[PDB]
Amino acid sequence: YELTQPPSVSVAPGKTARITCGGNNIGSKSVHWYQQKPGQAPVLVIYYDSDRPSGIPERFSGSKSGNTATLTISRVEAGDEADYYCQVWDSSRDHCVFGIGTKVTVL
Amino acid sequence: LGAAGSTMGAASMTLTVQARQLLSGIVQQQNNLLRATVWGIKQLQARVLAVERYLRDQQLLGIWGCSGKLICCTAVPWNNSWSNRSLDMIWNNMTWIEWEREIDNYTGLIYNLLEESQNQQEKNEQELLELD
Amino acid sequence: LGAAGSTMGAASMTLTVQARQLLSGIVQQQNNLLRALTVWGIKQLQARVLAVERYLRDQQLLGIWGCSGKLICCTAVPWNNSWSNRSLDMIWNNMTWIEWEREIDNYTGLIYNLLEESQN
Amino acid sequence: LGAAGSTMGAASMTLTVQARQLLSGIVQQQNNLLRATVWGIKQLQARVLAVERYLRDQQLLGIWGCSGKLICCTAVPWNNSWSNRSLDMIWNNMTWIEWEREIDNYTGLIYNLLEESQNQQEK
Amino acid sequence: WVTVYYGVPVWKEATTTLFCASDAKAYDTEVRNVWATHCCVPTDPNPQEVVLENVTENFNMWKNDMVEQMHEDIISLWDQSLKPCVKLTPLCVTLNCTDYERGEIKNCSFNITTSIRDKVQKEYALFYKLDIVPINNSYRLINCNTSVIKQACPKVSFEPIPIHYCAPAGFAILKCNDKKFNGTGPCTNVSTVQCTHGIRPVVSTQLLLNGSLAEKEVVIRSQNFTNNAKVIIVQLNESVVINCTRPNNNTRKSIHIAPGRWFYTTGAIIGDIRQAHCNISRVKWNNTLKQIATKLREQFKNKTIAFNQSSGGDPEIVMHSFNCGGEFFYCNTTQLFNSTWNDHITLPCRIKQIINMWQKVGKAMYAPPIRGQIRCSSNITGLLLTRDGGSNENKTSETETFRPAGGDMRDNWRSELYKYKVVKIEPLGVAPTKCK
Amino acid sequence: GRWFYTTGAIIGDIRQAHCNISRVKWNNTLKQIATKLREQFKNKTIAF
Amino acid sequence: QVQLQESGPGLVKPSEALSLTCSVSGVAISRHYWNWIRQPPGKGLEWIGYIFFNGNTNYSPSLKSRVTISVDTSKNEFSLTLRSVTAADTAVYYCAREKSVVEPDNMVRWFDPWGQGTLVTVSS
Ligand SMILES: *[C@@H]1O[C@H](CO)[C@@H](O[C@@H]2O[C@H](CO)[C@@H](O[C@@H]3O[C@H](CO[C@H]4O[C@H](CO[C@H]5O[C@H](CO)[C@@H](O)[C@H](O)[C@@H]5O)[C@@H](O)[C@H](O[C@H]5O[C@H](CO)[C@@H](O)[C@H](O)[C@@H]5O)[C@@H]4O)[C@@H](O)[C@H](O[C@H]4O[C@H](CO)[C@@H](O)[C@H](O)[C@@H]4O)[C@@H]3O)[C@H](O)[C@H]2NC(C)=O)[C@H](O)[C@H]1NC(C)=O
Ligand SMILES: *[C@@H]1O[C@H](CO)[C@@H](O[C@@H]2O[C@H](CO)[C@@H](O[C@@H]3O[C@H](CO[C@H]4O[C@H](CO[C@H]5O[C@H](CO)[C@@H](O)[C@H](O)[C@@H]5O)[C@@H](O)[C@H](O[C@H]5O[C@H](CO)[C@@H](O)[C@H](O)[C@@H]5O)[C@@H]4O)[C@@H](O)[C@H](O[C@H]4O[C@H](CO)[C@@H](O)[C@H](O)[C@@H]4O)[C@@H]3O)[C@H](O)[C@H]2NC(C)=O)[C@H](O)[C@H]1NC(C)=O
Ligand SMILES: *[C@@H]1O[C@H](CO)[C@@H](O[C@@H]2O[C@H](CO)[C@@H](O)[C@H](O)[C@H]2NC(C)=O)[C@H](O)[C@H]1NC(C)=O
Ligand SMILES: *[C@@H]1O[C@H](CO)[C@@H](O)[C@H](O)[C@H]1NC(C)=O
Ligand SMILES: *[C@@H]1O[C@H](CO)[C@@H](O)[C@H](O)[C@H]1NC(C)=O
Ligand SMILES: *[C@@H]1O[C@H](CO)[C@@H](O)[C@H](O)[C@H]1NC(C)=O
Ligand SMILES: *[C@@H]1O[C@H](CO)[C@@H](O)[C@H](O)[C@H]1NC(C)=O
Ligand SMILES: *[C@@H]1O[C@H](CO)[C@@H](O)[C@H](O)[C@H]1NC(C)=O
Ligand SMILES: *[C@@H]1O[C@H](CO)[C@@H](O)[C@H](O)[C@H]1NC(C)=O
Ligand SMILES: *[C@@H]1O[C@H](CO)[C@@H](O)[C@H](O)[C@H]1NC(C)=O
Ligand SMILES: *[C@@H]1O[C@H](CO)[C@@H](O)[C@H](O)[C@H]1NC(C)=O
Repeated sequence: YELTQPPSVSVAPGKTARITCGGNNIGSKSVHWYQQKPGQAPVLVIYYDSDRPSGIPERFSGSKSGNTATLTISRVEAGDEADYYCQVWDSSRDHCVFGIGTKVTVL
Repeated sequence: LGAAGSTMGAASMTLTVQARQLLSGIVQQQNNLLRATVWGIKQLQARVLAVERYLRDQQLLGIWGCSGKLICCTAVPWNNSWSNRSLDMIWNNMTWIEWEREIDNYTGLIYNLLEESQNQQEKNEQELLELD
Repeated sequence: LGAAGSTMGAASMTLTVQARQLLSGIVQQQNNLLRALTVWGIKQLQARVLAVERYLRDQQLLGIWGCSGKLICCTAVPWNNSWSNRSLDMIWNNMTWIEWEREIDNYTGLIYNLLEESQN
Repeated sequence: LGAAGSTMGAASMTLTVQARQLLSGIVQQQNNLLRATVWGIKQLQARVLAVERYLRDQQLLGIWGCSGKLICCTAVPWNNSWSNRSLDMIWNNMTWIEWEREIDNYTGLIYNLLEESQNQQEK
Repeated sequence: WVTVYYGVPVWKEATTTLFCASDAKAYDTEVRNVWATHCCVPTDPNPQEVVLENVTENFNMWKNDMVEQMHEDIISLWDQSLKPCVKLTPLCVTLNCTDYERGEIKNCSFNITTSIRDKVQKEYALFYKLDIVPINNSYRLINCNTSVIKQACPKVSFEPIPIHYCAPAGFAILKCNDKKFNGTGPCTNVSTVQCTHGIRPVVSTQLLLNGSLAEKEVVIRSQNFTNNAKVIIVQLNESVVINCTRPNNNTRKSIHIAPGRWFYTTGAIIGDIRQAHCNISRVKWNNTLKQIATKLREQFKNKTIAFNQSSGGDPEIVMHSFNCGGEFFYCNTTQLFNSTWNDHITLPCRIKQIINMWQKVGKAMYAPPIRGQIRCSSNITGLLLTRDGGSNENKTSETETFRPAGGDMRDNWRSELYKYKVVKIEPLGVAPTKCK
Repeated sequence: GRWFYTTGAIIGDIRQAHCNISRVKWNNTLKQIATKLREQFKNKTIAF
Repeated sequence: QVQLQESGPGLVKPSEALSLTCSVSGVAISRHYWNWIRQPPGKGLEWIGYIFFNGNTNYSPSLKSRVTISVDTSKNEFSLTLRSVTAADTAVYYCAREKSVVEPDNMVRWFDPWGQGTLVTVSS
């Protein structure tokens, strides 16, 4: 199993970022998200399809529909610059699948 | 046989294959070992109890529509007054034993809702669909 | 075994509950757990064995009809009005359902096998 | 309930009808209700064992993923170490009795393999 | 959303019926074994235990239903075994006893309740004095004023072969393997087993006669130490060997008492009469007490320990009753306990044949004599002690006394069931999820 | 082993056993009979 | 809740096996599944494999011919060995604690506390 994801997106400060992924049956399989700061281990941003864990700002939320999935970051801050990844678990293979990571830049 | 010192999430990842060992143990193997009113009537009574317990569990899975299922999802929503915790505390911090104890007081409510909906309201809906 | 509506539960209201099917195969377990002298012991054990046997016989019949996974099972058998009939509103609004027993015990008593044997 | 000496092919053809009679109940309808201190205990033992046999067959078939069915195609390949005979000869020269005896010593193995391979189906 | 799961690894405390599994084969046919083989399940080849990582449980040696089930099988089988044997009721007549320590063994002239012809016949038998009431020189057997005394059948052997207790499917036995568990409270290192280890069904009082040992040091367990009325069970980590004998060469005779049935008694003694003594090494016994007193003192801080003497008016409670070859030895333990600790041994015994076993009423077993002489030995592995109580001296005198007394056979069984608990498996459960 | 349990002696005077009932007026039973009296040989005087 | 601590050889040769061990100072090994994740410099994340103390183990197909995972519950730690490690296998190797919820056919798992990773350099 493989995920589709754009290499990058740029946004202005204060705007909402739309960071996306997709693939087959994304509606059937839950898609969770990670944020990676350069030099750091990735931190879970969204668990399950849209649940924000403690420590993640209220500006972060997610949604799943059809063959696509989206990470929404409102009011982007300069500190949000990171590579954002999607992850799914292929239950038919135990194939853990990561997207490439969208490089998100706040201008 | 199991672990159960593990969290619900971890323990259940293998339920597909841990189950069907526990199930098997209820009926198979012991009954080959036993092919041999002190140790008479008591063994007969033990056999009867094992059968009665077995059928109770199968009947409930059947009444709830989980026929042949190890894991089944139905139409009854979770009532948040029960274990009003985050999903993660329930699945990743608590073990199955601890969990069953916390909601032991709601077992009757959960089971009654499962019966009213699954295979009950659902089957009256199917009789209507099959009228054509 | 509340049997609410056992008499005149419309007939169709009885069917919105069907909650007494979880008693004959289950309450016996509770009775044994509460208990947990052959003069009474053999007879009581015979009663337990029979309750199980009766339960299983009904399950086996539902299996043959292809109804074992259902609480409500529509089979491909036309109702035969030569045995008994009245309008469906009377049947579904006024439950007794004993008028059917002599005839049905032979009609469906036989059809359960005929239906499955000739199903496809 | 004859054709015991017939070949496996012949006997399994329309296995279902023969099976419905065998499986109409172990005791059919509680010995068709015809039968409805030591004599008593011996009969309770006999009745309990009949119940256990019924349930064990149903449970094992359910574990293997065969339920509501009499003939099931599984995920376990045939190992020629169990038997290495032409598919045609076992089906049209051998009878079921001969066949069951031929592979009697692989029963535990085959059944164990079926439980593991059939349990590993995601579920 | 509600999701239903089956095969969930959850258990609750439960009480159920356990199976008797024998140890390999003791299927003797000349004499059948009774405690083992009789209606028992073949050995399940050594299965492995399963350790449950990090699972902690609350174990309780007291109020342990496994002890109660062992008790009931033992009592029930004892009675079932003896039931189909000859009544000695016809022997409950006046005896005229002349003797032959002095009158240890009574030589009694007996008028036979006639067994066949309903015309009088006479015979004689030797008895130990402990079976006779001196009620003008008229003697009667002791339990004829209570109930029917039955002779144990020669074809039945009450040999204490270890029995494994096995759970019925759907149930499991938890075992506490934690170190130095004191019989109560939480335990880590909990494993699940299919059956218990074999427990040798030894019946004794005032001294354990065989069993398992403590792992590192003497372990003293009690339900409550403060309450002096509780029994303190002391398990040793080293075995002390006890050697018991009856050096009296007996000639057996058979007296007809009923159509189809014979009574067995002792006809004559060959050679001189000697006491049925038991021997314990002096060194091992003193070292054993030193260790017990040390651990017991840790529990009873800063006091001198005394063991003193067994006391009561009932031999069943007062003396140990070692079962040696099928005969019952009632032994004097004074020589073992009448000492204190503040930083061979020969014991006289007597032989008794009519026993209201289990210290009950309404029944008694008669043990026929064994031909020739006998010898047996065993590993003591543990003692049963009680505390003497308080005083008006307010313990300023220390000398805390722990008497060599028991009197309740369920303690023997409890001493090897402290490691086990019965639970039931409940495969169904539910949890919130996010689906349909 | 067979003991017979019996009476030894009577202490003090010997007296007849008896049961006391007091001024019971069970006329309401008679009235129920009166209701069913019509079936029981028509309306008649009721005697015990 | 859980702090993971990485260790490793640093530089290894192109034909040598790589053996990495992570300890857990948070929770017991037996409570959760443990996972290994690889990140070559300049690349995204690649899953290596998972292990649970009861022997339930699996791997990403790309490494199956060369990889094994084991745990040791007595030291509350776990380890990864990759055989015949070459220059192409230079990467940061991460440890993480896996959480989950079990649904009938779409099991969901997450890597929630992460160690910071150890860089393994592979060269002559
Ligand atoms: C109650 O009755 C029991 C008997 O029922 C009696 O038991 C004796 O107890 C004493 C201690 O008090 C024991 O003494 C020890 O003996 C050790 C030597 O014996 C070992 O080897 C035996 C065989 O080989 C030797 O002997 C044969 C002749 O038989 C000879 O040809 C060989 O060349 C060789 O020398 C072996 O039989 C014996 O026992 C085992 O095997 C028998 C088989 O029938 C079995 O029944 C036993 O259960 C056991 O498995 C044993 O293996 C000796 O090494 C040992 O030394 C240590 O202690 C001394 C203490 O002073 C130290 O100085 C020394 O450095 C060592 O640390 C010690 O001397 C004796 O063996 C027992 N005998 C028997 C038959 O069991 C009790 O004393 C009686 N108690 C009372 C209160 O009455
Ligand atoms: C067979 O033997 C029984 C005795 O075993 C005997 O029973 C007596 O029968 C007479 C006649 O019916 C009863 O008399 C009536 O009592 C009514 C008042 O009852 C209350 O007060 C009683 C007395 O109170 C004193 O003692 C208490 C002690 O605790 C103290 O507090 C008070 O302050 C006071 O000093 C009291 O005993 C009684 O208790 C009831 O509950 C106990 C519970 O254990 C139970 O054991 C008792 O038996 C009793 O049920 C209660 O609290 C009184 O109102 C009534 O008078 C009216 O009715 C008559 C109807 O004829 C009118 O004529 C009259 O004008 C009033 O309107 C009457 O006096 C007496 O109480 C019975 N019990 C005792 C112990 O004496 C049977 O008669 C005998 N039968 C035969 C055929 O021989
Ligand atoms: C009880 O006493 C017997 C001796 O009659 C001990 O049995 C011997 O034990 C040794 C191991 O220490 C074995 O090598 C011998 O083969 C055993 N002999 C027999 C006849 O079984 C027994 O170990 C003692 N039990 C305890 C708990 O100490
Ligand atoms: C076992 O679980 C208890 C739960 O409180 C924990 O304190 C203990 O450290 C655990 N033991 C190990 C080493 O897993
Ligand atoms: C027992 O007493 C009788 C006389 O009553 C005598 O003949 C018999 O020899 C005595 N038995 C023994 C063993 O001395
Ligand atoms: C026993 O016999 C002696 C000697 O004849 C006699 O003195 C004694 O009184 C007798 N026993 C009883 C109870 O009378
Ligand atoms: C836990 O139990 C097992 C089996 O009894 C044992 O091997 C192990 O040493 C124990 N560990 C302890 C004592 O913590
Ligand atoms: C029993 O424990 C004591 C503790 O003081 C020790 O000295 C002795 O050696 C132990 N016995 C055995 C057989 O190991
Ligand atoms: C046994 O040890 C526990 C602590 O592990 C303690 O709470 C309990 O009181 C002790 N038992 C007795 C009888 O004192
Ligand atoms: C043990 O022997 C002594 C000897 O002085 C005696 O006083 C004591 O009563 C005897 N004990 C028993 C139980 O017979
Ligand atoms: C036991 O108690 C008695 C008093 O009843 C006393 O005379 C004796 O010396 C005591 N024995 C020991 C060993 O203290």
